[PDB]
Amino acid sequence: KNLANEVIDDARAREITDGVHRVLDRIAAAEEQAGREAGSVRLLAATKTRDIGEIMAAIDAGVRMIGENRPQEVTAKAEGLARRCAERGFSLGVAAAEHIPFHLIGQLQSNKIGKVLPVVDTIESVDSIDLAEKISRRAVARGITVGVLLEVNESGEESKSGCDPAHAIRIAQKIGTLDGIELQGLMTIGAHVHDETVIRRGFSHLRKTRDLILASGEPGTDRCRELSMGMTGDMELAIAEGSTIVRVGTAIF
Repeated sequence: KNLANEVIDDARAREITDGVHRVLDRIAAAEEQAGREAGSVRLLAATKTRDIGEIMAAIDAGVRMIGENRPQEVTAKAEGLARRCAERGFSLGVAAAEHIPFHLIGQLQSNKIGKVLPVVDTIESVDSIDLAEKISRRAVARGITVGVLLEVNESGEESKSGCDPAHAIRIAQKIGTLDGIELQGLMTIGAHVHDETVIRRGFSHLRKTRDLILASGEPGTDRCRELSMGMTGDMELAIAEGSTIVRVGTAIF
């Protein structure tokens, strides 16, 4: 599939538009149920495997934040996406134009960091002090600061991605001391299970962890405010537990 394709047919554009609208309505309904103020939750469209035409249909329908999984897709679509967003009056990733964050939400192989620093403003998949240091070295050398979210494993399965939940605070504080990076919150893929008590426990843990990091007042931790959690199948629960960013793919595309 040519991800650089910029034009889709009318029916496809309608599907994506309705998808975005349905998701936005679900987010609003979820905020209402959880007694949270409107706008508390931001929608990030997970754009993996979608082409430029598809992604822009989503942005035109109301999406104001996107996240790619693979650096190769970032490189393939970055130029066209930036141009299309600019024409629509938006700035994308990295004067009164609204800014649309461009995040990397998939795992980042070390030798691919340089591929995403010129485009993404936030790397949501930082799962270790080691990775954070590698990103720091490269950001400093480039003369920039990139946002990062500490990815925590809330699946209960050691084999999954993300840092050890018990070590999250310690790792976050260390990340806060690194130059070239700005800790903007936490992220989790959650648990791919049908047990809502397990799902809720993980989101709750992420929220509490976020709260403790902010409370620490340690260097570079005052902006650790986001909670990127919840996707198509569990966004209602994520929002009930405090999510500030939901990552949606299927419900949209």
